[PDB]
Amino acid sequence: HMLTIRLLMHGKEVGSIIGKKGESVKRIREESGARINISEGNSPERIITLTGPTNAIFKAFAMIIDKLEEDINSSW
DNA sequence: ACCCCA
Repeated sequence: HMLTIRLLMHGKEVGSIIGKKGESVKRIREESGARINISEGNSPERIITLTGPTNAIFKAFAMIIDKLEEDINSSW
């Protein structure tokens, strides 16, 4: 029933997930219940690790993709 | 674009 899932993301996408002052990722952690770790520093690729029961992981993933979708094509 | 918490 508990898993660890790792997402490989570009830095621009991590900016969208984390949000201003971390307000987005703090919301995703609190609402999903997943433990969510994001690798540090402005590297071209970043790793997001989701841990928890599979329903916590699924909700965190849904939130993350919904945030990326809202922010698609938003910076150039 | 957003940079969290460890």
